Amino acid sequence: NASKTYPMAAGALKKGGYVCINGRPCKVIDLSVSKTGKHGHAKVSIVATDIFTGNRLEDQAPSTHNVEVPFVKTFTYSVLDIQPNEDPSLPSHLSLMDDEGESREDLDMPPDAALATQIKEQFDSGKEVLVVVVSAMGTEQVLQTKNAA
Repeated sequence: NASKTYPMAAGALKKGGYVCINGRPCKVIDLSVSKTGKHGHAKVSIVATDIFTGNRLEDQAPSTHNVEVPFVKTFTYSVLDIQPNEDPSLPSHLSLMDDEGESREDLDMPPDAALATQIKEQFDSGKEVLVVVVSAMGTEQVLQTKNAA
């Protein structure tokens, strides 16, 4: 077993939900449904945003057709250090801590510009920075940031 999606009827999709298009894990941002066919058979039109790249994707499928929905995991870390890459122009390294006392250094900063500035600014200010790491389809990225009280 290495399977990272599950089956769902296209007609069961809602704005806000996850879907694979082009083998990419997406959140549905627009949903359109045609009336019927000749046998109650309707066509579903999906516009979804890639959760990692931010890219617009489009997909149509019959309502009875079973799309794949990605399993999405979410883990929250505290940031211990930010270290610049050896190559100044590449994304910075992150040193992170989970709630069990284990660090990990294997994750970098996100491709999101505005998100990577926000993390650097917050850390620099002396607040405890909490990054949210979302995983799906083998890819792991930082997608959110907040602080503790």
